[PDB]
Amino acid sequence: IFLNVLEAIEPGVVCAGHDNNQPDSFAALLSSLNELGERQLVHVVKWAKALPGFRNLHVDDQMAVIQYSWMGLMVFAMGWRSFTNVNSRMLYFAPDLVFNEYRMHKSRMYSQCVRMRHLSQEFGWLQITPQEFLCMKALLLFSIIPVDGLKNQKFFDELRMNYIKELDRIIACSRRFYQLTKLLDSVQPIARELHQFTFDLLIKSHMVSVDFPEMMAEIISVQVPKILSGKVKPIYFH
Ligand SMILES: C[C@](O)(COc1ccc(F)cc1)C(=O)Nc1ccc([N+](=O)[O-])c(C(F)(F)F)c1
Repeated sequence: IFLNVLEAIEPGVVCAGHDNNQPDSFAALLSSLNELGERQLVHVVKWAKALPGFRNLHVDDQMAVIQYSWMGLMVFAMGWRSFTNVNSRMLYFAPDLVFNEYRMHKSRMYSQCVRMRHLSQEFGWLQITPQEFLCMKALLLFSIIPVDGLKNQKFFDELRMNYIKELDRIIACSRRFYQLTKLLDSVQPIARELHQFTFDLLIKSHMVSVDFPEMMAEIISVQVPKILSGKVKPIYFH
């Protein structure tokens, strides 16, 4: 039942709308990454709200958890698409936004990109199954919380425990749980580097001709700094 649901709500293909017939430029690549990010967020929200037990969470906690986990969720799913679509040869942000090393360099996010390429390869090396991937991704949504707590922390703790239990069931074991939780933890540092980069970019966006969508700018200026300043932190297994 649980896996049937995860499979049923998994988002379909999302395109960036990037002009690939134009020579690569920092400004156009980032504007497409921003637009793609916002298009994906629409889907992440619909996906999250359809998750088993997600409605149990307080209304305000639902929005917060989605906004904080947004980057991580995208990173994890992008790594999977890279592995399944191009065997980690490139980063498959979208069918019309595929990064080769040249674009990784031109985007000024080279180190983060190489770490995501390594993540992509890990899916292959660890032989992650589509079902482990689905459960792990859902678990990522419940892996970052505020130090001062959510409106209903207890409901959040129960839900996270339940998702961990589902992972146990998919696995069923110890060595595998170790491998998967280590892989999950590796997502956070990458999301952090992307958050930092994105934060710095928005602050100087007017200096590099980068276009930030309304909702994204609000989230980067209101939520992301809570993560960067240590007020909101990820939950690591290790
Ligand atoms: C630069 C940026 O547009 C910033 O997007 C944000 C995403 C979340 C957030 F809280 C703040 C900004 C970005 O990283 N976009 C992006 C778009 C798509 C994907 N993707 O499809 O996986 C990613 C990725 F997760 F890879 F890094 C990143």
